[PDB]
Amino acid sequence: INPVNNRIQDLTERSDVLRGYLDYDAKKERLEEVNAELEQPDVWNEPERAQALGKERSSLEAVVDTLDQMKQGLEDVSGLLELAVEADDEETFNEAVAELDALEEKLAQLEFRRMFSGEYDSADCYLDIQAGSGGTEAQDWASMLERMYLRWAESRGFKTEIIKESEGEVAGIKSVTIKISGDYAYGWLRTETGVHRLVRKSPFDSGGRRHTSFSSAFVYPEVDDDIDIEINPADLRIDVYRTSGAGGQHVNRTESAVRITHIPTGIVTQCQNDRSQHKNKDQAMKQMKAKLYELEMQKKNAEKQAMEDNKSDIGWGSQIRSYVLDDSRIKDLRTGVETRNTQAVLDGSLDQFIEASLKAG
Amino acid sequence: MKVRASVKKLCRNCKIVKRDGVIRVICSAEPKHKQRQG
Amino acid sequence: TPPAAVLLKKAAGIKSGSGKPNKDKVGKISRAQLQEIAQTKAADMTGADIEAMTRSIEGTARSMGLVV
RNA sequence: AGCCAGGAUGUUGGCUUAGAAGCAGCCAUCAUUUAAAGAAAGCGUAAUAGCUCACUGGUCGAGUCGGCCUGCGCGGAAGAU
RNA sequence: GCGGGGUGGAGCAGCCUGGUAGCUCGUCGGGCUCAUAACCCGAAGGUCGUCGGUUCAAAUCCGGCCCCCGCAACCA
Ligand SMILES: [Mg+2]
Ligand SMILES: [Mg+2]
Ligand SMILES: [Mg+2]
Ligand SMILES: [Zn+2]
Repeated sequence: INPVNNRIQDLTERSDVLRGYLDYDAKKERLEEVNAELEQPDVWNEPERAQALGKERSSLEAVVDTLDQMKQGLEDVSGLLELAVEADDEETFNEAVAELDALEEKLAQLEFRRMFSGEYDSADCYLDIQAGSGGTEAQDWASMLERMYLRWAESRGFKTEIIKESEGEVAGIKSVTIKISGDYAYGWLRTETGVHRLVRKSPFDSGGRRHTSFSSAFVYPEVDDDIDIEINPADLRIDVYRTSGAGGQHVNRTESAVRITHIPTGIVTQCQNDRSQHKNKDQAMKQMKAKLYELEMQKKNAEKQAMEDNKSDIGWGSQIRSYVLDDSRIKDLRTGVETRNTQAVLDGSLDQFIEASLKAG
Repeated sequence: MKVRASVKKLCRNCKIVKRDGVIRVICSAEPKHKQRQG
Repeated sequence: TPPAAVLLKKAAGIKSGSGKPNKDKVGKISRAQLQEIAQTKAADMTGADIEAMTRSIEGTARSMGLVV
C-alpha cells in the first residue's frame, strides 16, 4: 500500500518532470497556435508549410494527449487504490497493481525515448581510456576507471571485450579500448565522455603528498560497415588515345592509352604502361576505384581528426567528474550530482550520474 | 510523342490507329500516352 | 446515430484491434452484446428486422478484426 | 456499340498513418436495400470531394465477342564519291 | 607467362624425403627490489592461408581459391 503510494508519487514527479522538461505550457500553447493556423484556410496555400504544421501537430498532439491521458489515469488509479484499500478487495487491489504497472511501462517508454533521442543511441559502443597529467598516478587511475566501467557494464548486463590495451610500465594502463555490446549501450555510455579528475594521496610519491591525476574516457558508437558501391558506368568518361613517346608504326597508330574521368567528382586516372588498351583500361579502372575509396577515406580521416582536435586535453581544467577521496566526495561538474560513497561509485554505481546526465539531456 | 518499336494501349482510353502506314496510339485522356511506332 | 465502430470499441474495452486479424486474434465480442448494441441505433439504421442490423454489426466487427 | 436511366446501406471495414473516406498501403473484404450498385477496375482529390466505371433497368433492332491453326504483307530498319 | 612464400602474439625453422611442430623475443606464475626495469626459477600458447583431393595416415604430396612477394612482359 505505502510502496504503491510511493510509486504513485514517483510517477507524479516523473510526469511533472516530463511536463516541465518539455515545458508543457509552452508545448500546449504551440499546439494551440498550430491548431489556429491549420484552421485558417491560408495554411494550405503552401503545401510544405501545411505538411510541416501537420507533422508538428501530430507530434505535439502525441505528447499533449499522452500527458492529458496520463494525468487522468494517475488520478483514477489513486482513487481506485483508495477504494480498494478501504474495502479490502484483494482482486481490485491486484487489478489496480496491474493498471499501475501498465501505466508505469507507458511512462517508462516515454522516458526511454527522451533519454535516448539520439540517432546512434541504440548501437553498441567503444570506450577508450587514456591516462593524462598524473603520469604513473594517471595510469593507475586509468586502470581504476577501466575496472569501474567494466563493473558497471556487468551490472547493466552488457558484454565487454578488450580490443586493445597498453599497460603502464610502473603501474596501471596507459590506454585501453573496450567494446561494449548491449541494448542502447551507446545511449547509456555516451554521457561518460570527458576527463575524470582524481585527488588522492599518490601512492607513487615517497612523501605521500596529495596529488591530482587526470584520465580521459571517450565513447563512440560502432559504425555500420559501408556497403560497397560499384562505379555506375554512366558516371565515367573513357578516352582512348595514342601514348606518349610512341615508337614504331604500330604504336604511333594505335590508341592504347586510356584516361578515365569520374563525372560526379572530376577525379581523373590514366594508364598507358601496357601495349593492350584492355589492360590499360583495367588498370585505370582499378586506380579510379582506389582513388574514390581514398577520397572517402580522406573524408573519414578528416572527421576523425576534427574529433581529435575537439577532444579536450587530459589535464587541469578539463574535468567533468571530480573524485576526491580524502574529502570522500565525488561530484559531477555538469549536473551537480554529488555523492559520498566513493567506494560504491568506484565499484560501479554510475547509474546516478548517468541517469542525471540523460535526464538533463 | 513516344516514338518506339513497341506501341501499346496504356489505359482504357488509348486507341490503336494506323495512319499513313504507321501504327499510332492516340489517347483522349492522357497526352503522355501518345505513341508512334518507329 | 453515433458511428458503429466507436460503439464496438466501447463494448470491447479495446483500443487498437486491427493489426494482423487472421494471423492472431486481438479481441473478441459476443453476439448478445452486439445485438444489444444494434437495438439502440434502430432509428437511423435502415431496416425493420433487428436481426439484419445485428448481423450487419457483426460483419462490421469482423472487418474491424474481432472474431465473434 | 452507342443511347437513356440508374450505379444504394451499415460504411470513411478498421489500423498505420501526417492524412488514408473504394482507390499510399497494411488489412480484413462481409451482410443489408434489391433490378443492380465493387468494402471497388480506372481517372482524380493534400484528404475528402469529384469523375467514372463493374453491376442493373428502359428505348433501337441483327448480329456481336476473342481466342486457336494457317497463307501473304506492315513497323522495328542510321554512313560516309 | 615463369618462379617463390602464407606455421603459437612477432620474426624465423620444420616441406624436400608423409608418421615427429623447433629457436629467439613476447605472454603468464613465483622470486630479487622500498618499487620498476634488468636478472633468476617455472609455465602457457600454432590442429600449419582457405578449401578440397591422395593416402592407413598430409605442416609436408597433388589441385583449385585468396593474399603476398619476386622476375618477365619484347621486335612493335
Ligand atoms: Mg624499341
Ligand atoms: Mg520485315
Ligand atoms: Mg602430420
Ligand atoms: Zn491512355
